[PDB]
Amino acid sequence: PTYPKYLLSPETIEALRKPTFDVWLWEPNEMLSCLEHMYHDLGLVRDFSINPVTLRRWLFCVHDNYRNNPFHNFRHCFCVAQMMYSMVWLCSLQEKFSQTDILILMTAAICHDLDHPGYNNTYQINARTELAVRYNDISPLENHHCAVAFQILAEPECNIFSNIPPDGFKQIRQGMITLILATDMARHAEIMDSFKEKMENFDYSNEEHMTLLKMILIKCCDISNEVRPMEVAEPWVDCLLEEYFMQSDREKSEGLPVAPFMDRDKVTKATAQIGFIKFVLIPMFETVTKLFPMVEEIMLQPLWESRDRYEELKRIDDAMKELQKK
Amino acid sequence: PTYPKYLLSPETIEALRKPTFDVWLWEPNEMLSCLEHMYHDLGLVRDFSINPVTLRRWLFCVHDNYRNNPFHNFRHCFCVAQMMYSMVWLCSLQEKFSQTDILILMTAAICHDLDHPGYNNTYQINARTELAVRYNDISPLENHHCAVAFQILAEPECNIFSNIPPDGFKQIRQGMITLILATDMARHAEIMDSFKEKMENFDYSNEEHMTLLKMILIKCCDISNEVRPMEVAEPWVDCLLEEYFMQSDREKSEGLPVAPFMDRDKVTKATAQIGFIKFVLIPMFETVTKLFPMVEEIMLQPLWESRDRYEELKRIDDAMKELQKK
Ligand SMILES: COc1ccc(NC(=O)[C@H](C)Nc2nc3c(cnn3-c3ccccc3C)c(=O)[nH]2)cc1
Ligand SMILES: COc1ccc(NC(=O)[C@H](C)Nc2nc3c(cnn3-c3ccccc3C)c(=O)[nH]2)cc1
Ligand SMILES: COc1ccc(NC(=O)[C@H](C)Nc2nc3c(cnn3-c3ccccc3C)c(=O)[nH]2)cc1
Ligand SMILES: [Mg+2]
Ligand SMILES: [Mg+2]
Ligand SMILES: [Zn+2]
Ligand SMILES: [Zn+2]
Repeated sequence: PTYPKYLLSPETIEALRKPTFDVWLWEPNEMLSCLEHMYHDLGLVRDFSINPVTLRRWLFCVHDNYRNNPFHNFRHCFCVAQMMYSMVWLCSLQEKFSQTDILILMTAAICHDLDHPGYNNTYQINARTELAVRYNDISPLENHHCAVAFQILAEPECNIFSNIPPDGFKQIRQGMITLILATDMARHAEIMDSFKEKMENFDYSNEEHMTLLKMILIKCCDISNEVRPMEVAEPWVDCLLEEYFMQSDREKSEGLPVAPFMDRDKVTKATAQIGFIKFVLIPMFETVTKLFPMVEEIMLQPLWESRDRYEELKRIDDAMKELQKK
Repeated sequence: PTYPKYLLSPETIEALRKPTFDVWLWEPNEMLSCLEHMYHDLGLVRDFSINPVTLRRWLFCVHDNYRNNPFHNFRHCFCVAQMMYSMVWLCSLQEKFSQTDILILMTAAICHDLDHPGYNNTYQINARTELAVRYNDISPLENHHCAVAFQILAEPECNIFSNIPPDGFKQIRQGMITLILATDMARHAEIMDSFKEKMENFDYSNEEHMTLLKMILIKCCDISNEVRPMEVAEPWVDCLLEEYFMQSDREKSEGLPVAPFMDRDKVTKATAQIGFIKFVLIPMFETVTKLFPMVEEIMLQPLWESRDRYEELKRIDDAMKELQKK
């Protein structure tokens, strides 16, 4: 017949394995279904005896704890989780990783931005917010995301880990905290340097080596929008700027310092992305290719195309702003 | 928070394992949810690699193929399956049957009345209907139910058996055909004897003994309404008689012979159940108790009560009639 949206079509489930997945077509429930599918399709529900109904109540509770920010919302959480899923296949991670590592990667991806307020760490700190005070100015948001993540898992009806031995729970919790805190871009340069150092002789058996690979992987998925088709990727830039402007506006109406790349008067869609793709996204993915070559053709390619389009879009912006000058 | 209806609550997941579960409390979505749970709970999803999304579409296609009959509708098949599920627990059937036989048992129960027209075989045959002509008067309805069942499983996106090797599929299909065809009451006495015969020295090793046991199991669940609590059971009697009268009226209208037990001028809710419980239901469960003693308390007990209740209800009924000519 013609089943309800909650049910994915076999086509959708096939496309769910690729980074070309159009994340914009779905309602929260269809997304919840794709997330649910990923846990089954990866052996996680199986290998960790996750109660199938609990998996769903957990996903609803998670979704319920994301806010309606223009960027940091549940759909962002979904893109990140969905991209991570694509990489588990693209790079055949289940070969290099244990199921516990996969559990940690996916679960951290889904919870990495829980309860985000829409104003980054810098605002929190400069505004001396309740979060900044609670976390002594140390990765306040990310710390907060973890806390909320484990508060949700503390509710028995949502505890997708209730059938995991405490020894393994401790390992999963430690892994998730490390990954969620690694998403703080303040630590980008440091983490990248650490990874590249280990890269001088990677070892899939070295535990510190694998922890950095996972940190790099979740970081990759978190900021991978431009890896997607321009039609799917662009609307995200607008949401990010919408959130950025909202913060800077507030920072101005409070005399608090403002960042150039978040300032209405100094940034454009293209200037936001050119620097980012060239000095952040590409280098990070570039070093990952050395570990997984297929990454180049599937993710480094669209990034070059992306970087090129904005570099052109920038010339037109300038040309139009020169006819607005006096 | 408050999760949608298709997410079963713990209290429901536990009541679902008993013949005492109240089937009239749910809507198709909730019932579709309970069925899905059953497959997960019995580990059928596990041991057969049933893609969980595929299972959802399938149950949905099955629900679409049931008709708005007063008795033979989706809710009826839900009862049959739920009762089957109950017995797997009560009787610890997984201790006697393989996961293949439990799959056959459960799947057959859900499909046993697919696309039922609302008029029994006697009607199909006397009216020389298309089904009667298609099946040469041999169990036209049961053969049809089975055929729709496999027409549904033939749709790639509904084939919950997609990951079973063809060797296994064959075995599942033969079992299902056997079980669904065994539900034709015209075959009752015949099947009861084969079973009673082999019961003299039942042997779970013997494949023929197991086939008869499974045939008895699906037959028990298919007509088990009276095993359920008087409140849950009674409404079904009305649904059945409604369906029966619909047929008898049409038969009288088209000059076709009418069955006494479907005659509006002879049948009464009471007389219908006394004969049925005493001569069909109780005798069948009595023989099953010899293999599963726990059945006597959980199923025979409520049947004795129901029998006495309708028998008293018959005295009242007579008393009331004679009070109308004295
Ligand atoms: C101090 O650490 C940082 C912070 C920001 C940036 N780059 C940006 O924020 C640029 C200007 N905008 C940008 N930021 C992006 C994108 C994707 N995620 N993402 C993002 C979102 C929240 C926090 C940080 C970043 C990078 C993106 O496509 N563009 C680079 C490094
Ligand atoms: C020839 O096979 C039959 C057919 C009917 C009966 N007796 C009945 O149908 C009695 C009068 N009504 C009855 N019939 C019932 C019940 C449950 N299923 N069920 C039923 C439904 C469809 C076809 C046959 C039966 C027995 C029930 O609780 N009562 C007994 C034997
Ligand atoms: C399978 O169809 C049957 C046949 C018999 C019964 N049980 C009875 O015969 C009931 C308990 N006693 C009874 N039943 C009667 C009478 C007349 N018709 N009738 C009856 C009741 C239900 C169904 C068919 C008939 C003929 C009657 O005088 N007494 C119940 C269902
Ligand atoms: Mg974040
Ligand atoms: Mg039937
Ligand atoms: Zn994020
Ligand atoms: Zn039936």
